[PDB]
Formats: sequence, structure tokens, C-alpha cells
Amino acid sequence: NTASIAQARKLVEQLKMEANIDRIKVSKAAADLMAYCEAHAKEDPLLTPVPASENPFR
Amino acid sequence: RQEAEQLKNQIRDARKACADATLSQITNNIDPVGRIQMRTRRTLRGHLAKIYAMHWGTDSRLLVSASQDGKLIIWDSYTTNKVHAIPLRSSWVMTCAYAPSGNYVACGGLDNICSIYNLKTVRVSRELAGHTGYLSCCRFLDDNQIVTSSGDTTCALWDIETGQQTTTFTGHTGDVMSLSLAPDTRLFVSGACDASAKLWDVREGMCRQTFTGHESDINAICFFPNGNAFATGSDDATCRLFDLRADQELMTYSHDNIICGITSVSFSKSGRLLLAGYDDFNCNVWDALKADRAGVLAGHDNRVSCLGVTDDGMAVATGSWDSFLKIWN
Amino acid sequence: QRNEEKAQREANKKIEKQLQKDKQVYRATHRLLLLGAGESGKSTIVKQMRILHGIFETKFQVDKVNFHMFDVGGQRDERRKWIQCFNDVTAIIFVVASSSYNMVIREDNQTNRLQEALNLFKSIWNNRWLRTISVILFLNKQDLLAEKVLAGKSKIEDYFPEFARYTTPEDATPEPGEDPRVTRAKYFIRDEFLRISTASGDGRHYCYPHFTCAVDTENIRRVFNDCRDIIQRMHLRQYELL
Amino acid sequence: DEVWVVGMGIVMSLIVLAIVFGNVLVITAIAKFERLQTVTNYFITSLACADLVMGLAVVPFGAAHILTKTWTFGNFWCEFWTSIDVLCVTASIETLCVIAVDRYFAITSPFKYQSLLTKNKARVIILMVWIVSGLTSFLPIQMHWYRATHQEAINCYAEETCCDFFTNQAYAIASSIVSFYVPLVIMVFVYSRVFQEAKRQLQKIDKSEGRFHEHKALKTLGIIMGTFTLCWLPFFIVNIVHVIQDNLIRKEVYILLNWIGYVNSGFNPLIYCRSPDFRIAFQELLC
Ligand SMILES: Nc1nc2c(ncn2[C@@H]2O[C@H](COP(=O)(O)OP(=O)(O)OP(=O)(O)O)[C@@H](O)[C@H]2O)c(=O)[nH]1
Ligand SMILES: CN[C@@H]1CCc2c(ccc(O)c2O)[C@H]1O
Repeated sequence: NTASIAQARKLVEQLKMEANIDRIKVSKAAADLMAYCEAHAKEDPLLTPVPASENPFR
Repeated sequence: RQEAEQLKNQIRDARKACADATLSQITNNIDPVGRIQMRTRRTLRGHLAKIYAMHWGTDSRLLVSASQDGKLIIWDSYTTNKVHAIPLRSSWVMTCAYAPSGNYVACGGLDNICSIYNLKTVRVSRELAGHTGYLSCCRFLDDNQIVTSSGDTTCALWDIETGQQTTTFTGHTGDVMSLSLAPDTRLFVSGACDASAKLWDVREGMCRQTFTGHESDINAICFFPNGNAFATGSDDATCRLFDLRADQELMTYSHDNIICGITSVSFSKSGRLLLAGYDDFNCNVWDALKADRAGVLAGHDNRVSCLGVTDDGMAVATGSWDSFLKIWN
Repeated sequence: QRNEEKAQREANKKIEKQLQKDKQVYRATHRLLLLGAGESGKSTIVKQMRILHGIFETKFQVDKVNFHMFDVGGQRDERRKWIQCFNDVTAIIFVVASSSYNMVIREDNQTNRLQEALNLFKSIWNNRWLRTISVILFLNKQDLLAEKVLAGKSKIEDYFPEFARYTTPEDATPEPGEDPRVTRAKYFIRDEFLRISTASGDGRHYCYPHFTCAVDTENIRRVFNDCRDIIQRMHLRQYELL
Repeated sequence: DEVWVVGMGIVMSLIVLAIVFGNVLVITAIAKFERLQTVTNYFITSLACADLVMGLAVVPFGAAHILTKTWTFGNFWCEFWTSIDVLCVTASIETLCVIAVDRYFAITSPFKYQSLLTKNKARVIILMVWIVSGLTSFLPIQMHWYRATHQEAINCYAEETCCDFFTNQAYAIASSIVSFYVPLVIMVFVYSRVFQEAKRQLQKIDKSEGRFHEHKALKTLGIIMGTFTLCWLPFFIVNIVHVIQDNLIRKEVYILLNWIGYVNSGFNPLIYCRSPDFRIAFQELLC
């Protein structure tokens, strides 16, 4: 099967392309997620119940 | 062609080399948000058959839903009264979408055709064909181009004006079931039935990364508001949180008392709460940064198949096989 | 904004009326699902019925009762993820080629073609989402099976070793002129499926075996009778009486 | 003596309660959940409402009258109480007949069941049944067409202390025919047809797949028919007998059989509400 060679090479070129990516430590990613969540924590009605005056479904 | 294992081993070693610490270690002194109680505010009726999908409007006021009766109904959440009702040619529909500009509505299903509608004229505008399998999801990237995912292990980026495929994404092995667009509409992800997810490029049209943390079929996928993470839900009663920059998963959401599958996943505006619908006739509200339950949304008498949160984050709406749409808060 | 509220209330009324009009039509009709193995003759059976009196649809009525049938041939794969959508149908029509007990398929040695059907039927019966759906079974190609069994070149016993220790049922009703070999082959084919059906029936859904060939015009009546029986049995069991 | 009066109060208290509790639970369960709002459940709602009215109105005052041995209210109250009794009793049986006919249509003709029964038609049927029941209770009692013609009857009618049931032949026969004998032959014929269909279906199943593999229908039909027949039969024959020939039945036997009839409202929730959905509803709340 010539087709088999094609898929086998494509799985090799794709894997080579999907291997040379700069990676960062997971601690930095967790810190960034923490910072964003703490930054935008005061603007979501689900987390903090808003007064019934501004609620359109009341 | 025996070098494929070597590259996989190298990728695994590179991923292991950057695992400095677990997310739970960093987020351990945070005071939990505590129990959260939500009550039904509205109940929408009128669907003869059992529902699959829904999509909120961009104004957080209107929403659309599709059912197996062969009918799309555009509701008004504030005054719980209908606006439009569109009969369809084929009664087997599996998806729906709402335009960012509020002018078009798309819906496709078991027939290998994606149809769009012109609300402000209600007649069919164009029919997009070319797929060889059932459609599973579709989203408007803009007012003139749409991205769809079908059951023949492919995705496409259509052009509405000409009705011809522009770019075709290939590389998956199993059926593609769901996708979600980034806030900048420059990248999107997709969850297949081969227990894998991928991060495509809209412009170039080449896959960049592959995550294979799951072990069964993937039914739902969402995307973090920050644009640097996403969450998936599979049939093994687990929700996993991946990260693009680190390139491996960071946290798993599972409980020993639930063994049913997951049908929908969504986030909140702040991203602190993760909402996931189950086959247990109800829904759960996890904690994104702590992996601990925080509430249950009961009230449905059958399977839950839809879920969504408004853009302004004022309410969360669900749709089940009981042919009823409910609005929680 | 008095008109704006009033106008919306005008539209909701126009729809609700349309929905009420359409509900009766939706509830009146009956839906069936057509399914079977490849190279078995489902297309021949469907095309023949109308002249007699990615998806496909068919409309037909018997005794002023509306019936509707959907067949899916575009989505042909071993894994069937779309089958969850068909848990509210009245019945499932299953068609299998009864004469192909000696033929490998796909240029793949595979298994004798009848066995693959058996595996498909077993998977369909034990599905989680089809716990309360009956099955109508059509054993097609009755003449080719009889001729092939009459020929001594191909023997059923070789491919299925359990045929050697098989004895015909005492309640059989062979057609006039039928040789014992044809009757034994037919009833072995029938009870091979009946065993799988009755193993885990649980009393909620049954099976209706049938024999048919090309020259037959009574299938449209058999489907009607089977659907009526299915609904009657469902109603009887609902009231804790059967 | 002293013990008998004490015994009656306890026995009466247990019945008045059970009767109210069963109907209240059924009505609350059917109203709370939308899964149980089936069209065939409307007849059950009407039956439960009728039983609730009977248990709340006629049982307590009847017990008070039988215990006190003297009516303590006016003649108009006596007539109104008799009217309520007759209305509830005659409206608690035609609903059973309607339920039987509905099951007959559901089983015998499965294809035409959807068209023959609609939510709009159920309200019309229920209203017609209630109108017919009210026509034979208030109309011939508020008007004085049911009165008797012997000295004891007129003496009791003049007095304001005795409230006893005296009637002539015509009203007794007509009310008995309207209430009991007409809705009995219909039920018998319907259930015979249903049993025949069930036996035929089971025979077909046994013929089809007997080799690899009778009394449930008998048990269910026996419960449904026997409970009602045993509860309401003797009264609706002594009613004719005592007026056809006098000085044959003592009043105590009359009252005892009539009160035996009242217990029938204490079994309907246990008979017509045994579906698993009702069990789930009962477990969800008040538990
Ligand atoms: N002798 C005989 N041949 C039959 C019969 N039914 C179908 N055939 C033959 O089967 C062929 C037609 O089958 P089709 O209906 O086209 O097959 P199909 O159902 O589309 O097959 P798949 O889509 O692969 O499942 C012809 O060669 C027919 O002569 C039958 O009852 N007797
Ligand atoms: C005193 N109690 C009454 C008397 C006669 C009567 C009853 C019930 C139904 C009828 O059709 C009747 O005629 C009894 O409940």
C-alpha cells in the first residue's frame, strides 16, 4: 500500500512540527489563572448574589 | 516508519520536564466560595418533541432552540413569549447557532446539509452541502463565514456568499462532536470520539497541539474566558482542564458517586465556577480552582442535553429531553 | 410601550394556534426505522411496497393510518453514534439476507456474512437507549436459500457445527411441497435469532420473525399487524395487567 | 353501654381521617408534579375530589347524628345533608364507569385512541357526569317530590329533632337504577372484553416463543371488580327490598350497610394509584 507510506510520513512530519514548541512551567500558568480569577471576581452575578432591584428576572 | 514511538516518547519527556507543581498546591489557602443555591426563574413550553441544542443571543435577551419535532423557536426570556417558529424540511436536527449580529440563524442535522436562515426580510437563504456525515456543531465566526464539524472526521470553513468550502481540517480519527471558538476568533478546538482534542489554526489551517488525557468519547468542550485554557467532558464521568501554554492537563473533576456520562460543559463570566450537565437528570456546579462540588441544579425529569451562560453572565439556561427550557439564576 | 407589549401578545397567540394545529398531526402519525446489513435487499423491499400501494423518507398509509419510514444509508460505519436519536420510534424493521450463510465480505476474510448480522442484531438488542423498542425481522431471499441448500455443494453443517445436533420443531407448519431440509434450514435460521431475542427480553420488548422473498405483496399488511400488536401489548403492560 | 359509645368515637375517628388523608395526598401529588398530569388522570382527580367532599361532609355529621341519637340542627340542614350524601354517592360511581370505558378504548382500539380522547373532551365528559349526578340529588330533594305518605314520616317531618330517610317507591327505584344498576352492566361487559383481549395476546406470545420461555390479569380484574361490588352491592338491593315490602329490614341493618358503603372511599387511592410514578411522587414529598 503506497497510501500507508503517506499516512506514516504525515504522522512523522506532523509529530516533528508538533514537538518544537516553547513551554513554560505550570506554576506560572497556575499563577496567571489565579491572578485573572482574583482580578475579575467582583463582576459576576452568579458568584455574588446581586440585589433584587437590578435583577431583570425578579 | 518506526520512529513514531520515539517522537511520542520525546513529547512525553518534554511535558514531564516542565511539571513543576500541581495547581492544587498553589491554590490551597483560598477560602472556598461555599454553597451556592439557584432557583428557577422561568419555564418555557411549546416544544412537542425532545430538545438537543440551544444558543443564547449576543444581547443576552433572545435565544434559539431546536427539537426533533422539526421546529426552531426563538424565545424572549424577559417576557417568556415566542417570536418566531420555523418549520424544517428534515425533522432530525442536531445543532443550532445564533448570529453575532442577530440577523441569521443556522441549523443542521442528520442529513448532511447545513442550512442558514434570514430573520429580517423568514425564508431559507443558502444550503451548504459537501459533507459526507452527520453534522454535530456549527458556529458563526462572523456574518459571512461559518465553521462546521461533521461526522466524517473533518471540519470545514464555509463561505456563505459562494457556498463552497475554503479550508478543510483533517487529522482526526473518530467522529467530531463539539467545538468552541476563541474570543479573538483566531483559534478553535474540537473534541473527537478517539479520546483526543486538537487546537487548530483558522488562518493557516494546520493543527498545532494534541491532548489525549481522556479514555473514552468526548461529548462536550468549552473554552476559558482568558483564552489560555479549555475544559472537556467525556463519557467516563470526568471533566479535565487543559492548558495551551503548558501543553498538558492541570486538574481533573471527578466524584466516586457518579458514573454517568457528561453532555455539556460551560464556564462563568469570572471563570471561577464550572458548570457541567449530566445524564443523572440534573446538573452540578464544580469549583474551577479547587475541584470541589458547590451545588446541584435539579428539576428536570429526563436527560439534559443543552447548557449555556449569557454573555453578561446574569443567568444560566438548560434544556432537557422533557421538552422544557428553564432559566436559573 | 403599550403597543409593544400588546403587539408581542398578538404574535404569541398566532404561533400557539399554529402549534395546536400541528400537534394533532404530529401525534397521529407512526414512525418506523429501517435497518439491515448490506447486499441484503432493503432497497428492493421498499421500492416494491409503493407501486404495490444522506437520509431517505417514505410516506404511506394503510386503512387511513399514516405511517412514515426513515432509512439511513449515507452514515455506514461500525460505530453507530446517531442511534440515540431513534429511541422514540414505534418499531425497528430489520432485514437480513438468509441465503448468504457461505460468503466472506469486503475482500476481508472476516466471518461468514450471516454471523456478522447476528453480531449486529445482538448489539442492537442490548443497546442502552433501545431498552423499550421492538424489532420486526424479515428473513429475505427465500428461494436462493432453498436452491443452495438443495445443492449438495454447499452445506450449512460445515460453517455452523451446531446444525448437526438440530431437530425440527414439532409445531412447524411447512408450506406445501417443502422438503424437510428446507424446513430445517429455515427454522434453524429463525430460532438462531429467536434465542438472542429471548435471552435478555425482560418482558419489555419482543421480536416478530417473518419469512419473505421477492414476489410478495403482503408485507405492507404484516407491518400494520405487527405495529397494532406492539401498541396493544404496550397498553396492556402499562395498566399492570399483562 | 359506656364502652360502646367510646368504641364508636375511636372507630369513626380512624375512618374520617384515613378518608381525608388519602384523597389529600393524591390531589397534592397530582397537582405538584407535571409528569403525572396525564389526560387519563383527570377522572382520578374528579373521583378524589368527590371522595374528599363526602368524607369531609357526610361522614362526620352522620357519626354525630348516630352517636347523639337526636338531630341538633334545623330541618333545612337535614335536607341539605341528605342532598350532599346522595350527590356524592351517585357521583363516586359514574367516574369509575368512565375510567373503565377509557381503558376499554385504550386496549381494544389502539390506533384511534388519540383522536377519540382529547383534553378538551375530558372536561366536557366530567362536567356532564357531575351535572347528571347533581340533577338527581338536589332537584328531587329540595323540592318535596321524594316525601313519603305514612304517619311516621309526616310526624318526623313536622318534628325538628328526627332526621331520618323516608321515601316512596318511585324515587327509590329511580335513584337506585341511575346510581348502581346502569353503571354495573357496562363495567362487567367492558372488563370481560378486556380480559378476552389479554388472554388472546398471551396465547399469541406463548405460541410465538413458548419453547425458549396468566394470573396477573385475573388478580387485577378481581381486585377492581370485587372491591366495588362487595362495598356497594348489599345496600343497593336492600334499598329496593325494604320499600317493595315493608316491615322486613330494621333501620340498624340499613345504617350498617350504608356505612359499609362509605368505606369504599378509603380504598380508591390504594387501587387506582399504585403506578410506580405515583410511588416516586409519594416518596419525593412528605417523607
Ligand atoms: N432472488 C432474489 N434476489 C433478490 C431478492 N431481493 C433482492 N434480490 C437481489 O438483490 C439485488 C438488489 O438488492 P438491493 O435492494 O439493490 O440491495 P440493497 O438493499 O441496496 O443493499 P445494501 O444497501 O448493501 O444493504 C439484485 O441482484 C436482486 O436480484 C429476492 O427476494 N430474491
Ligand atoms: C341515607 N343515605 C342515602 C339514601 C338513599 C341513596 C343513597 C345513595 C345513592 C342513592 O341513589 C340513594 O337513593 C344513600 O347514600
